[PDB]
Amino acid sequence: KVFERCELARTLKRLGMDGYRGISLANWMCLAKWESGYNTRATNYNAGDRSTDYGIFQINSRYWCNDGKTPGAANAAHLSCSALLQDNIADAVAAAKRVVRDPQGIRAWVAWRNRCQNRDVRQYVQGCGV
Repeated sequence: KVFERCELARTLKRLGMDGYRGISLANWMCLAKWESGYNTRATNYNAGDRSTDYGIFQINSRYWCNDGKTPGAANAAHLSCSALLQDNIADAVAAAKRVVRDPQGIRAWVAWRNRCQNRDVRQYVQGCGV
């Protein structure tokens, strides 16, 4: 599923993402936009380390979900990576919450530093009613 901007904003709010571990809704929106373009079936293979990023938040198979083919992998969020490719993003949200529970926080995603950090991110939730 490819979410529309405000539709995603409201969904994330309903799922308790606004202010989770000090992370504003606008930041989570900025993250989803650059990671997948709000696309829940997005997948990206990392040839260099043989891991794959899954779903709307591009969650990595080496630490957060299990896909069986990732060398020396772990499953911190305790989920099959398959769960992160559904249209319903509840499992992807629970996984993202788990990721930011580690000290790095939202900084765990390099895309967030490059495109979101220290920027005006209001534009991502403007007009959505959240």
